[PDB]
Amino acid sequence: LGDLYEEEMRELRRQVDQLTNDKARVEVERDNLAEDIMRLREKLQEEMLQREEAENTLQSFRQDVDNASLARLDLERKVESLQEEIAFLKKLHEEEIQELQAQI
Amino acid sequence: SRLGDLYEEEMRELRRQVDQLTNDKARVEVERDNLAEDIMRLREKLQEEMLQREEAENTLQSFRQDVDNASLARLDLERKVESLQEEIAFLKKLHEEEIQELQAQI
Repeated sequence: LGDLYEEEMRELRRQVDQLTNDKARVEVERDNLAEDIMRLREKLQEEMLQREEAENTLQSFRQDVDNASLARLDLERKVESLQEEIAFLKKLHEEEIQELQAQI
Repeated sequence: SRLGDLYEEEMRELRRQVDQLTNDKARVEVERDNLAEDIMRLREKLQEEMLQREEAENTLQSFRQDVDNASLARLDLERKVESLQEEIAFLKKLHEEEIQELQAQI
């Protein structure tokens, strides 16, 4: 009867209400994750700039470390060189004077 | 004697909402899913940048130490180069005088 219409409409008004509360529920979830995603992308755009700057500094600083290391080697050698010269002087001085006990 | 018309209109407007809502909601679910996904992918990226960056800062702090240890060792060597240059000149002078002491022996 007129009953089928009321029953087919009881059914529909029910679905529309389910779906309406669900579309509501899911909209809230999305609105939420959309905030998180914004907070995050920023915190990350941030870290990127720090990480990058950090690596850049470390790039031209490797040069400085190399150069300081070599400057210290260039001296460790200048010194060793002076020592071989002094070690020779003495071999020579010492000799250059035995050659005057002959010819006293 | 028509009641079909009493409902035909109110009914087609419900069965239409049901279809709209269904579509509307299905689309909000894709976005919401995408978000969950994007967030997770961002977080993994975050850890990876923090990691990389802490590695660059640690490495550069070690290099700072290195450079500071070379400086103190350079000043040292520069002195020991001076001292050795003086010891050579002195060594020489002493010897020249010592062979000049052996000149009176003629």
